[PDB]
Amino acid sequence: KSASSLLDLIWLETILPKTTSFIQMKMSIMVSNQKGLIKLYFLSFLITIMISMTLFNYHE
Amino acid sequence: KFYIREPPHGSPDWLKVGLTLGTSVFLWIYLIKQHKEDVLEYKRRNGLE
Amino acid sequence: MMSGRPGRVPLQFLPNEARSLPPPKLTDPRLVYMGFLGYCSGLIDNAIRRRPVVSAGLHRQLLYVTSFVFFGYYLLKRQDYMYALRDHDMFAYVKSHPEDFPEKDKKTYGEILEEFHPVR
Amino acid sequence: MLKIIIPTTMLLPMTWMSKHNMIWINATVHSLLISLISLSLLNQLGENSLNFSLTFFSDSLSAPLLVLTTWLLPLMLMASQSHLSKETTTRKKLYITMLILLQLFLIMTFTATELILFYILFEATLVPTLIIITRWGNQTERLNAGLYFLFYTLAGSLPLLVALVYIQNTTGSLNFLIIHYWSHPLSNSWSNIFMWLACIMAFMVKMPLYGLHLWLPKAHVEAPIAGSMVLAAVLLKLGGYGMMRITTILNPLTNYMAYPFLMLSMWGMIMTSSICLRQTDLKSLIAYSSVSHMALVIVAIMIQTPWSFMGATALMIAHGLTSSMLFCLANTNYERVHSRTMILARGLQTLLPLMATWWLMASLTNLALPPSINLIGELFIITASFSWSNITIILMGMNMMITALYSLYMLITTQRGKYTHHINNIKASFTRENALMALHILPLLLLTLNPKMILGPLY
Amino acid sequence: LQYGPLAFVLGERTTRKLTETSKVITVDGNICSGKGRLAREIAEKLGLRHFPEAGIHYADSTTGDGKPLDVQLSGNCSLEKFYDDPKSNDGNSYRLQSWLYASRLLQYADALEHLLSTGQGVVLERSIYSDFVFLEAMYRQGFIRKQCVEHYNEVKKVTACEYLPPHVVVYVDVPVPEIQSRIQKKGNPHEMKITAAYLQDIENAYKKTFLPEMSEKCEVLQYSAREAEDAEKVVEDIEYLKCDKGPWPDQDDRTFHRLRMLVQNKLEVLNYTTIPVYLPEITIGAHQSDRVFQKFTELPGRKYSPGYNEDVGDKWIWLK
Amino acid sequence: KTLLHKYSDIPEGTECHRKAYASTSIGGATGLIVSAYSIALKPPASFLEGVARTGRYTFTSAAIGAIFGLTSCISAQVREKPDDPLNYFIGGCAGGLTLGARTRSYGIGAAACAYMGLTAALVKMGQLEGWQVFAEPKV
Amino acid sequence: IRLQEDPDPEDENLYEKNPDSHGYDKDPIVDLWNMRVVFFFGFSIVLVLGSTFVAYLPDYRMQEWARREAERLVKYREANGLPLMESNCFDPNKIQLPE
Amino acid sequence: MNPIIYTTLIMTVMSGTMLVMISSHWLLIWIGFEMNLLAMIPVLMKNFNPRATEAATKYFLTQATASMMLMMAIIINLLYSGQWTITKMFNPVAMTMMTMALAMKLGLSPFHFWVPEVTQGISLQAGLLLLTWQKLAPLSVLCQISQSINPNLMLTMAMLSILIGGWGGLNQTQLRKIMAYSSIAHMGWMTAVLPYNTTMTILNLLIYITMTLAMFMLLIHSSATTTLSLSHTWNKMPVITSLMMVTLLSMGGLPPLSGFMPKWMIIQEMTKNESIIMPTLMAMTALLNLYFYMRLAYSSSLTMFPSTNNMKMKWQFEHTKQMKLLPTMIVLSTLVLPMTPALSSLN
Amino acid sequence: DGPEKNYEKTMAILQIEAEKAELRLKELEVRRLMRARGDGPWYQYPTIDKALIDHSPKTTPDN
Amino acid sequence: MNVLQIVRDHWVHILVPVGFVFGCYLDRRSDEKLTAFRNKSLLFKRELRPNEEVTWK
Amino acid sequence: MPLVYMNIIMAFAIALAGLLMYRSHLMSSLLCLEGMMLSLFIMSTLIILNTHFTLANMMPIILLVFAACEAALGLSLLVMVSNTYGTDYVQNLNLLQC
Ligand SMILES: Nc1nc2c(ncn2[C@@H]2O[C@H](COP(=O)(O)OP(=O)(O)OP(=O)(O)O)[C@@H](O)[C@H]2O)c(=O)[nH]1
Repeated sequence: KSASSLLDLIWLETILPKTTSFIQMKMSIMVSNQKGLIKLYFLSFLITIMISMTLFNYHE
Repeated sequence: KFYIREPPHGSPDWLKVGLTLGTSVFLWIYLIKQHKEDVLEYKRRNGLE
Repeated sequence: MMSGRPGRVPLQFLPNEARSLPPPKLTDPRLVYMGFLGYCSGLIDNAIRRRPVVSAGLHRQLLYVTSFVFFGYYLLKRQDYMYALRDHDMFAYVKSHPEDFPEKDKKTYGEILEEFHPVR
Repeated sequence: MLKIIIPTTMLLPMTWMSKHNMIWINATVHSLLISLISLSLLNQLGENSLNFSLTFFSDSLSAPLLVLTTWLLPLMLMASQSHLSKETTTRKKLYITMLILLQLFLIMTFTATELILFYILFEATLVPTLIIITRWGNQTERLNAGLYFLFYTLAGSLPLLVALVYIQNTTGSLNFLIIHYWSHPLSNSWSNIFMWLACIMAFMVKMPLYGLHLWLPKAHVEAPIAGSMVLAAVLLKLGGYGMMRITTILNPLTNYMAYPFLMLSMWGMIMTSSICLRQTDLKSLIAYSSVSHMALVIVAIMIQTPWSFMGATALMIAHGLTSSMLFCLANTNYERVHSRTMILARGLQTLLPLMATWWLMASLTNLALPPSINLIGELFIITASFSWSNITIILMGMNMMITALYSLYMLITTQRGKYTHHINNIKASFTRENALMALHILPLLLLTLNPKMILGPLY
Repeated sequence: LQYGPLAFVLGERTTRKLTETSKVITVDGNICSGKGRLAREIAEKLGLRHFPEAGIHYADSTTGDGKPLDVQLSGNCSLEKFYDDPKSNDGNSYRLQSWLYASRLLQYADALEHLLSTGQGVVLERSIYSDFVFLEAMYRQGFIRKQCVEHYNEVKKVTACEYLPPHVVVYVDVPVPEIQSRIQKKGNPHEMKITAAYLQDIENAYKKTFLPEMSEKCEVLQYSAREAEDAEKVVEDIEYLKCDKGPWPDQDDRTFHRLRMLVQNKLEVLNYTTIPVYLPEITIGAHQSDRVFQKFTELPGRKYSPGYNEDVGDKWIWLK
Repeated sequence: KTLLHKYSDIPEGTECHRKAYASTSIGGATGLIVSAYSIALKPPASFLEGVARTGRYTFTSAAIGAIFGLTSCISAQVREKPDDPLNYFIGGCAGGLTLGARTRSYGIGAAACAYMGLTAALVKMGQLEGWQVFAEPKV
Repeated sequence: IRLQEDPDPEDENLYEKNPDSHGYDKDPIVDLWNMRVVFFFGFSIVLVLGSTFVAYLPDYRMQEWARREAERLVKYREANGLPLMESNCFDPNKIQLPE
Repeated sequence: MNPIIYTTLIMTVMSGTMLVMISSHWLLIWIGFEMNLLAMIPVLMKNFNPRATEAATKYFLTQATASMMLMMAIIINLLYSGQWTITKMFNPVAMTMMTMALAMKLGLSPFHFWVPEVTQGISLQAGLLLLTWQKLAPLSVLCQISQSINPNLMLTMAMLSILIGGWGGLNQTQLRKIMAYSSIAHMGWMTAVLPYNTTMTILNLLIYITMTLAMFMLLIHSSATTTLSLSHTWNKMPVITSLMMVTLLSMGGLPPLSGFMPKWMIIQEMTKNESIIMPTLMAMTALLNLYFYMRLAYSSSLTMFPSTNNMKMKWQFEHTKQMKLLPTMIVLSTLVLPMTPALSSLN
Repeated sequence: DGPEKNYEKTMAILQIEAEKAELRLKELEVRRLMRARGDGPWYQYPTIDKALIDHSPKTTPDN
Repeated sequence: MNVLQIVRDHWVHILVPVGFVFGCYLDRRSDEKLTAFRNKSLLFKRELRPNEEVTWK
Repeated sequence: MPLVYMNIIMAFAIALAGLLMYRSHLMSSLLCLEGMMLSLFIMSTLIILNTHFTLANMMPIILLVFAACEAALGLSLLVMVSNTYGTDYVQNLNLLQC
């Protein structure tokens, strides 16, 4: 109950492998689930234009 | 025989193999003549010969 | 390390002053590997067309190994050429700029005071 | 070192073109002969490493591992006879190609003279091992096994890549001899400890320490019988060679930075020993005992003591031999029973009189009892750790307290007692097996009689 | 030098060959309606190349030596056993149907290739737009599950789309008792135990679906066995047709080029017959797949490319 | 970038409140960036719930920024050692705990007290030792 | 039925069909040949002549040499009483004292 | 599609790119860009399916906007310097403007949502064309203007390129989509080293190119679009699927395969220039690529997949379209590491 | 072979290695200096040729 | 005894030995490219005898 | 930089907004796109007439000739989505999703 199961088969596998795999889980479906509407893509171009232009001020 | 259709490459395509061999020979003798003239040019260029 | 080098003729594989360098030997280990690199292309070709891999049309293998070893040879001269030029203007810049490369003084280990670390 | 490498590389077309049934014979014979050529390399001149060329060099640290790998290649080669007799001829030649490329990359790693080449071939081992584990595996979880092994090893390796290119940019070279001779004190700067972590964690990944030891248990269980011994035998020790060589620049920062991992090994080698009393699978049992032995060799490295180095150098060889030794037995029993449950079949001595004898000296070597090189390798570590921090003997005594409790437990619950009445297909032991454990155990005592060779490069 | 882009470049135009003798006619009808005899006499009467009904062993009849392979090696299904047991659902029903459908696809492919390369009208027995009837009826008797049926429709939409249709189709309409009398006359015991429900049912699936779904794209000339024995009238009125409906009258040399590109490469003709969807009967096990490989690759003339198989007696391989 | 300088100019410990205010502003800045991305790529239904989405995201990010700022400077003054990776660790990963509380899940908050804390320690590490994240072309 | 598979084959043992076999292959003659080759160098000269090779290897780290060359040093230095060892290996005189 | 018309579309695309990498006047660079745009839209519409129309429309909109912003940068540096010669910019915002204008044509930053979709729409041959040839022109322009590019801008843009390239491909089964995401990752890979030294981004461009032909030619030699469709091809083409696997190993950069060399070179020169944090991020995130690479490998070759009964008559037919250059295409993309010094040839 | 063989080979190994390593360090330094100052062969970025300009008298003077 | 057939089916056992000697010769080759300190060893300056001409090959 | 430059630059900025920020119409968006090039055409003609760049006088029409070509295909693409889909309203323009 302490060496096996809880430590090896519960804890260490949860922390490095499973937690990172779950991070990739949660950030793959919020990254690659866009419907395909040209609008929202183009406003993504939009706010990026100012963030590059004035907010960060890349040129400055 | 066997396959009733004539095999696509069932005959020795003589022209193509001819140019392949002729090329390989050309590339080879061009290569070794090239190497000989580079080495001779080198020795007569830097003062070896 | 280069495209802005003075007197650099464009679209010119092997410049004339490269010939002053030692041409790669026909038995150069790199060259013979790229000849072997020709064999892998030939052996795969028979495999793709599900032809007898070991001995399908040695004519195809011949150009595959001869063309690859050729284009390898010219590449090696250019390879040596750029490495020579990189080492050429190397020393020219160093000699023409003595101040930027001070003659560091050499001191034997009897004069330095390196402190030993007890590793226990 | 072309003398031994070139025969291995050019051996490949022999297997890839020979007759459909002479491939086994020819690969075996030529493996024994290139191992014969390999043992000529045990010579080591004074304290100079045996140099061969600008890119290849060896020494007394390397030579035992080189001749090890050359000696093993026949072992899984003819261990594969049972498990690959029914698959296609071209797949058989491909499997032999995988093994040969693996051995080639090992002898390339161990003879490496400059760091980044050692690294390239250091990661070149995953491709054959990954292919072997995934393709020729048996059960379902082998896919996740390959994932875990490959991803763990890479996630370790990439920081070492960045660190090595940084070393080349800063110091000026990555050749082993020069960085040992041009070594400088790695100060306590806050960039220096990350330098150390990048140069160490990579090797630590393929040296399963406490916490980061899931890939070995979840890969060796269902790895192919030939492959499993190769993983458990050598690629845990190329990391040890990595520490052996990279620690020349990591001092004196290693003095206090090693402490977290250091103790993580000692308590670690207890937990993986404490876990080792309770396993449902015999393969997992051997894997966990292996993990304990590598935690021992890890604490051997991190003290930076000549006696610690000797104990290590002996320990890689001894542990690899004994681990593969036990894995062969696990393969044999599983293949006869087509399962890998622990207490499925006890009392096998009543059916295979010589097989449990093999089990007996296998466990005895796992015990590290004197005068076997397992005991001497452990003993040098005992002395070094005592001279290090007095009490260390308490935890390490717990380890030389658990090791036999699980090793002889495996005997009593496999070979001793009585057979389980349901199983009736257990035939007489085939000469292939007992022959292979003969070639495994007899040289284990042969080179024990001559411990100078594997004793270490600081002799 | 097969039909390539260079062929179309230097002047190979299909349109210089198509004439009135370029009709893709198919004879259809119930089981054993005599439509094969009608196809034969129509083919001979109008100088049109006849093709036999593509059965289980069409692949070998079109490739290799022409000698039928094993059922396990080719099809794994038996129509005879389908008659023996159509309800066991071990797979023979729908595997049989799918193999027949895809053999019909290859038959239509080689028919269109022959027409585009030569210019001679082709007469078939059933086609892609006709075989569905059987499965529909086969589903009415319950011999095929619903998922197999919808997969067959999916593959039919996916495969028949690129293929423009026949010109005309002659249906040899035969009443069910006459069909039972004919199958009695034949004598092969497998086609005795055919349920009259199935016999009439394929007839409705033909009548209410095949004719009205086809008639817009193609001319219908459904006939009876009373007429189909007479070879004169059937071909005279086939000659006396406008053939002016469907994609056939309206497609230029470019569509012909694309079609001949597709048909001459049979590999992607039936690309989608690979069924990239998993169903019980259709799926063949991985171990089974590997084993049926190892007992097919060593088959003579099937390991290396034709003209490169040294086992069968090829020559000049080293300079091949 | 002047907003980032509004944090850099204030040294750790001295004038803790203005440093916390700068951290609030920076957290609000990244919050409004992510809220704009959400409002732009993810389609809402009504303006009120859209600005509600922006409000949730901004108020979260501002909470992490605020507590990180205040805790960092108080850790820098009570121990009077501004040059300390732990000074940033504690406040950075209490920010993770607050983020998990915001998304009403203390499991990801505990997982965050690892990652946000370590990253804050690493940015402090780099700021002390001049570690560059965007190195200029030099050689 | 759910799929058309070949059931799991029985794992034949070589002795049952072919007694006197060796667990090496199916054809007995190459079973023998594999026996000979493995019981060759494997247990033969690699295992034994290899044992002499490693046992009779030339001087290991010149230890056999370092043995003999150090009694002479010992004798030389006890002749004048200066002992077998020294506090310093490198010589203080040739190395300068900083400051 | 008339064969000769298709050829004349080939060479007008290629000439549009050639005009880009040989011209010096900025207007000529723009002209080549739209020549290529105007020429590649019809070939993307070769199949003429509504998905193809979708992909072509999205490509047209994205690239037309990008070229218009290209002229904006053009007009601004003309206004502030009166020099059409392509060199270091003399107005900062003009440089930034050109940076995003080219990036939208490359698919690096959030201006990358077009490429996965357009790759999904078109046929796989058009995919090879899009993801191989339509990079050379924007890379060449970026190489010519490396004197003054905001290093922060280029670095972050490459970072998102590789990061969303890795993450997007995880949840994709369509081989075209995962290839688009992998190409986005490689886009970030070369563009990260673009500011520092252009020889290495040229080398990585070459390796990514050869790998991409070696990839796409294997796909349409197997004729697969979904992961399951490729899995069914483990039977008919075992050699093709084994080479599938070996090049999928070269994908991530596992040594000693070819794909490791560009990563190694880029990281080594990044570390030469004190960028030590930066390389570790792509070094870690390449495992994201390796993940769906390994998934594709498992579906392809490592594990046998359930074939289909009908599939067996495919055994009777051979691939007739030769699709030349494939052998050397594989070989150059697999074993060129012992030839790393040859990079000096490009310099 | 005799110890003199390996030892004579190995100082040559070390000499070649060191004569490469200090060259690498000097190459880093030279590349940096010549990227910064630019007063040398490489890292010289292009400019405008002087041959394009025209000196012949124009329609209007003082241009 | 059909020697042609024996070499046809049994000729692989010959390629590995010729590889090993190849390696040996290649090692020999390596030595001649690495003779920088030809009798320049600072513990092995032993004088070159009038009979031979080299210290080692 | 006088007010005329401000006005045409600012016109380009709002053309960028109008085309790129789609509202619901593809035709009106490409209309904004071609207005974009009108703004750039005027802008380009300004410096060119101002600085007596005699050769560059031919650049605008050149710049013009290509730009309409883009619209020449744009609207051409517009019909091809229109006959099947029915309108230019880009919210049904969703079939290519995954
Ligand atoms: N299941 C199934 N069987 C089919 C299909 N098409 C044809 N068959 C079978 O093909 C066999 C031969 O049909 P026919 O050619 O009409 O019969 P026949 O006795 O040869 O006589 P003719 O019609 O004169 O040639 C019958 O067993 C049919 O059921 C189909 O799509 N599905």
